Formats: sequence, structure tokens, C-alpha cells
Amino acid sequence: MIGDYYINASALNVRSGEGTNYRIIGALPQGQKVQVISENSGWSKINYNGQTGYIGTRYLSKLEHHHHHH
Repeated sequence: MIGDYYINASALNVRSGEGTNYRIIGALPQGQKVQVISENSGWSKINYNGQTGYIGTRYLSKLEHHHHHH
């Protein structure tokens, strides 16, 4: 705990951010439907409207409120 030092940033976080299957989904998290359930074996478990997938826990959206230098 408190070891969360991931880059996170703001990119294709729902899917397409793994490097495995980048044509399936894009980025529309927080506020919309579907979220990360839990991390398993390294990748995060997500179920996107009936279609299952895995994404890299390295990049997700939560480090928002980030400045682009002013």
C-alpha cells in the first residue's frame, strides 16, 4: 500500500493501452460505464459491455487534476 507510483497519465486506459489488442476499445473511463474490477497477474480485469479484456495497470485515469505546466 502507498506503493502506487504509476505514471497513470491520461491516454487509452479502457483498452488499447496494453499493446496486445489495441483496436478493441479506447478511452472513456470515470463518469461512464465499466471500470477496473481488479488487477490479476499484472494486467487489470475489465469487462466492457459483455466483451472481456485485459489492460496494463501501468496506464489508467485517476492521476487527473494534472497540470500541463500552468
